[PDB]
Order: sequence, then structure tokens, then C-alpha cells
Amino acid sequence: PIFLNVLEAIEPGVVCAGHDNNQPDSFAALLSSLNELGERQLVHVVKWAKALPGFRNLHVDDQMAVIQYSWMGLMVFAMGWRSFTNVNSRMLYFAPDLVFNEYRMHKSRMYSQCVRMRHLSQEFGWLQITPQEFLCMKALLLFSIIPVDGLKNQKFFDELRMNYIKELDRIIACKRKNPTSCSRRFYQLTKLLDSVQPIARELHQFTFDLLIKSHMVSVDFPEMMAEIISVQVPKILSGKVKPIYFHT
Ligand SMILES: C[C@]12CCC(=O)C[C@@H]1CC[C@@H]1[C@@H]2CC[C@]2(C)[C@@H](O)CC[C@@H]12
Ligand SMILES: O=C(O)c1ccccc1Nc1cccc(C(F)(F)F)c1
Repeated sequence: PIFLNVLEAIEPGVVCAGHDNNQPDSFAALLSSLNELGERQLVHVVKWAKALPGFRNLHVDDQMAVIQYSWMGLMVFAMGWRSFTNVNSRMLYFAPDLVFNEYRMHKSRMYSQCVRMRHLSQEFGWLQITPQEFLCMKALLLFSIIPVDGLKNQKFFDELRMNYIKELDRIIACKRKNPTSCSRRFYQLTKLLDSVQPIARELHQFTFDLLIKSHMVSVDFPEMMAEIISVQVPKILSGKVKPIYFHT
């Protein structure tokens, strides 16, 4: 249908991190590249979102808010997809010029977090997620985290989230036969989406601390990345902004 054409048509393309693979691996270089990749990946997310159906309805402030709160969850989820479709979850495919292997996962000083990411990446396979399901879930991640005191126009956001959830159902109801698996498939995806939040929160904490002592470890932080991680992120780790789980 129309909805599906849009999502597949506004799906961001390949994005390099600009990492110089000629130089030996070093924490500084690796994380600095990831930050640069983040800044780059953020530009596409902004445009990707503005081109999203009904997104232009939210108040301009809520448009930037939701983007500054779930950018981590979106990029991680998408990255997990590339890893599955490119290297079959064997490694973390952040970018064509920035693939993480067992070694780099250790050199990045965040091996545990990578494990969970390589785990999310494998879920796409264990559950046999389809392209249509992936695209629909990613968009729903954009509307998966908001401040406890709601947004400027919560009503509009709830209906916007409600409608995207409906699209997921239709996508799911376009290949099933009996309800035994139908209403069941919904349970699987809803779980997968929720498993993303925990991972995202761990990375949030990590980038935060890394930013605090960025000068001592010589890790560069792009302008935008620096403002969001110091102004937006803190609100999440403080409890002001909490994700939206389907299950408890
Ligand atoms: C979102 C990015 C970059 C885009 C992506 O593919 C997922 C990946 C997950 C780890 C993030 C990284 C951006 C830079 C961060 C936030 C580092 O500071 C620490 C964790 C890194
Ligand atoms: O377009 C609006 O008026 C709208 C308003 C609030 C929430 C969602 C909205 N539209 C919307 C929301 C999800 C999916 C689709 C569609 F699939 F039709 F494109 C349209």
C-alpha cells in the first residue's frame, strides 16, 4: 500500500564513517569515528523523519525532541539489520569502512554492549524478520521515547504512534493464515522492539561518561553530538525521559 511504498522509498542509503583503516586500532580513533558516524547518521535521520507520514503534524519542538531522544535506538536497530544482511551477524557492521570484529569490540572498551548489539542483530535471523517488518519497526522506534511530562501536544503524538502500530499489524496480517500464529507474531516483534531500549540505555550511559572525559582520552565529539549528549541525553539518564515499553 501507500504507507509501505513511502517507508521503502525514504529508507536512508549507505553511510561511511570516514575511518582511516591505515592506522592501527586505538580506542580514541575507534570511538572518534563512531561519533563522526553518528553525526553523519543523524543528518539522514532528520531528513528521514521529516519525510515520514504524519510526522510533519507534531509541533516543530516535538519533532526535534523525539529525534534527539531516540536517535540512539534507531541507529542501533538499523545497524543490527545491516550486520545481519551483510555479514550474517558475524560482526557489527556500523559502516562499510568501520566494521567491528572481536578484537575491535575489545579495543572499543565496550565489549559487553557490543555483545547485546550482535545479539539484536542475530534476532533478525532467529525470528526471520522481513524487510517490511524491519522498516515498520524502525519507524515505531522513533515514537518509543518521550518525557514523563508528555510532549507539547501529546494527543497528536499518541494518535501518530497508534497509527504506526496499526500499520505493523496490517503488514503482519498480509502473509498469515490462522490467528494461532498471527496474534503470536505480534508478541515476537513487540518483544524485539523492547529489547532495543535496554541496549540503547547502556550506550547512552557510555557516550555520556565518554563525553565527560573526552579530552583526557583524546576522543573527538562533533558539535551536534556534543550538544545532544550533554543536553538531551542527561534527561534520559536522570529519569526525565523514559522509553515506551509494550511489556513490563
Ligand atoms: C550510534 C552509533 C553510530 C551509528 C550506528 O550504526 C550505531 C552506533 C552505536 C554505538 C554509538 C555510535 C555513535 C557514537 C557513540 C555514541 C559513542 O560515543 C559510544 C557509543 C557509540
Ligand atoms: O496523517 C495524519 O493526519 C496523521 C495524524 C496523526 C497520526 C498519524 C497520521 N497519519 C498516518 C499515520 C500512520 C500511517 C499513515 C499512512 F499509512 F496512511 F500513511 C498515516
